[PDB]
Amino acid sequence: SATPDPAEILTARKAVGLSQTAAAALVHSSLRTWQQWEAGDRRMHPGLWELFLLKTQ
Repeated sequence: SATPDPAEILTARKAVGLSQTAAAALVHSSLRTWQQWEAGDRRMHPGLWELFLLKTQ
């Protein structure tokens, strides 16, 4: 399963007008974790990526 690119994560969050905190809450994660995902510091678990897409579309 492919992890999303950081730019894809940011684009998907911006598409639904969510703050980083709101996105993190949607996937039961911390704000710092979402920031690390968008910075490329950590890879986003593909299941959490799927959850985010399911809950925002």
